[PDB]
This record gives sequence, C-alpha cells and structure tokens, in this order.
Amino acid sequence: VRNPRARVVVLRVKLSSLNLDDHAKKKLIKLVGERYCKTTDVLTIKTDRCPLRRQNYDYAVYLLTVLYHESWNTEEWEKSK
Amino acid sequence: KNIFTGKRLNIFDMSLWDVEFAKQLATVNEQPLQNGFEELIQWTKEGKLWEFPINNEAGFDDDGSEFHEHIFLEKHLESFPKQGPIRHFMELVTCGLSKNPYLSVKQKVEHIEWFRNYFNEK
Amino acid sequence: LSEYAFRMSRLSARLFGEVTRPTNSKSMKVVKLFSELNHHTYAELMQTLRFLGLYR
Amino acid sequence: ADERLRINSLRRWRLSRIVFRHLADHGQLSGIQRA
Amino acid sequence: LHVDVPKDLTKPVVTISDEPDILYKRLSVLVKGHDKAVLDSYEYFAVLAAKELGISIKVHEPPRKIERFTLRVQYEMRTLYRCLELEHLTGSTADVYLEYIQRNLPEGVAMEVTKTQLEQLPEHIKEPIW
Repeated sequence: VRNPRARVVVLRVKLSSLNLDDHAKKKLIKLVGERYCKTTDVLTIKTDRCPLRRQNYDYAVYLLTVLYHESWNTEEWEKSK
Repeated sequence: KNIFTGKRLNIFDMSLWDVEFAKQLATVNEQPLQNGFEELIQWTKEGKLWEFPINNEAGFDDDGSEFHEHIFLEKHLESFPKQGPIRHFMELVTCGLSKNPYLSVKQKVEHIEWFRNYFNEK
Repeated sequence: LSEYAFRMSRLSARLFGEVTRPTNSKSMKVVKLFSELNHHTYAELMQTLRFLGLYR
Repeated sequence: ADERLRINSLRRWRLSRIVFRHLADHGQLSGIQRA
Repeated sequence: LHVDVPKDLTKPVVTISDEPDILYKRLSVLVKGHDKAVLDSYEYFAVLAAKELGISIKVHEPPRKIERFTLRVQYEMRTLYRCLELEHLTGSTADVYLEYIQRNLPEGVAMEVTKTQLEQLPEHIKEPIW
C-alpha cells in the first residue's frame, strides 16, 4: 500500500485573515517570495520533508507559526529600510 | 406453572487447559462462509485485505517520531568542531539529512555517529 | 543587490531550513547526495514441487 | 554500500525486449496496445 | 428468499464519539483508467451513490494522455481521467463514501483523492508575542 507521494501536505491561508499590520504584511510577503500569489492573496506552504503525513502537517503549522512571529518582529537591520 | 418456579438445591446464593478450552469454544460458531461479504469480512479481520478508506501509511509510524527529530539534527553535531571546516561540512551534511523523507531518525543518527568516528580516527 | 535583501534572504533560509550560509553550488553536491536515499526462489520451487508430484 | 556513499561525501518492465514483445503481442501486458 | 427470512439483523455499532469531526471543503477524486466505458460506469455509480448519500458532487473529464514508445514496433498507452469533485461534506460522510467507492473500484482503475480539510488559526497566531 505504500505510495511515497502521500506524505505531501499543502497548507493554504489567505494573508488578509492574519492579524498583520503594513510592515508585517510586507515582511511576510517578501519572506515567502513565490509561495504568496499577489492575485489571490493566498500563501501556500508545501511540506514533504518528513516521512509521514502527520509530521508534515505539524511542520507546515510550525513554519506558519514561526513565519508569523518573525514577521511581527523588527530587528536592528529592519531600521534601515 | 412454568418450570422456572419451584424447589432448588438452595446450597449457594450469588494455562494450556484454558487455551484449548477457548479454542474449543471457537468451534461452536465455526461455520462455512455463507457469501462473499462474509469472506471479505473474515479476510480483513485476519489482516488479509487492505483497510478502506485506503491509508498509504498504514502499518507505519516511523517509531512514533516527531518532525523536530527529522528537521533539526544539529544537536548531534555537539561533539564536533564548532567553528572549523568540519562544522561547515557537518552542518551542511545534517541540512542534507533533514531533507531526506526516506530515512528514519535512527539511521540518520547512526550516519552522524559514523562521521563522528571517522573524523576521530583521522 | 541591497544588503537588506541579502540579510533577509539568509533569514528566510533560516526559516525554511535552507542553508543560510551560501556555500556556492559546488560544495552543495552532498546536500543532493543526502536528500535522496529471484531466479532461485522461482527455480527450486517449480522443481521442488515437481518431485512431490503436483507440477508438470 | 553505505560506507562507499559516505567516503564519496568526504571527497520499465525489466524484461528482455523479445519477452516483452511476446507478452505485449499476446495481450498479456495490460494497457500496451499497438499504435 | 420468499418465506425463509432472517428474523432480525445485527446492525453494526456506530458510536457518536465526543470529539469534533474534521470538515472538508472539497474532495477531488481523480480516477485514471485505460478504458473510457469503465470510467463512465464508475462515474455513474459514484454520482448515484453521492446522490443517495446527500453529498453535492460535480463531474468533469480531465484531458487524456498517451505514452508512445518504440522497440519499428510502436506501442501505446492511453490514460483517461475522470474527476469527481465533492463539496461540503463532513469527515464521517467523506470517510464512509470513500470506503464504499474504493471497495467498488474496478480493475485497472487507480484512484487519487485529495481532501481539503478546514482548520482554524492556532492560538499562537491570534496575537503577537509580547
């Protein structure tokens, strides 16, 4: 029954639903790069690193979590926009 | 009056042998298969047929591991040089291993240990 | 290429697990290396069943 | 094997063509028709 | 059976658990086969079963593909597709429907089901960390 392609998980969330300000939205978009589509306002994280599917789902959620927190953070180099 | 009312004894109020006794109990309801659905049911109870809806990772759990064991393998690099070129080589090695979906954590750890050894003889 | 975009690219590398330090592309080869990973049994079975008297 | 891969780091039907044809030509290989 | 009938039937046990169920926006079922008639009959079966199960279903036909190769003797493979997109079904309805239609999957027909689960934000993302 094993099929290696079943581990892939795709998380899709519209950035307008995330509690982001202007700076946070800019930072999130230009962090993600091509994962974010300007036309649709949708961010798509595809996770396939882990063997299982639960592990890839957890990794996708963790990635989104850290991405939000690091977009809402202003480092020192952030000052020199 | 029914046979269920009347006089009674009034005496009382309120290993291998067990294995073969239970196996003999099983024979009481041991009938030949009566149709095809019954055959599929018996086969899936025996573990013969696949479970439906089909789960492509059925019978596999990767030793109950979590993602952070597969993605963050840099805690196995503590005994190595922390700033030389082996730090470069091994950090990049573990970056490679963390992107491998075909291996379990145990094989990755053994591989990192083999590099540990190999550099220590050298 | 602005310095801001460079430091941000290596930040995103930290986020997504990509190699933060740019190791050109030549040394990256082992990243790819570690990204990825019977006539007998037939033969005697036919002849084994043969002398038992159920195959040909 | 693994040792060989490590030191390196430190630096469709699986049948004969004819047997494929007989099975393919007799309809014994599913989905493989002749154009 | 005209007189000799089972008196009572032991229905299977379906216990209403206490956990909340998964919700699926969409459930896309791509069946690939070598025969168009087989896929048409399977489409009829799946669509009908969805109708008596109350699930909203739409059907379309993704374009066929051909793989040609040569040994001159030129052999061909045709793959035809049928896509059944179900909408607005819960976890249990989807699970039972999929079990049924997968146990009734004919010969030479492979299945690809993509399930689009619905989830809410993690509590770690409702507000920033202070």
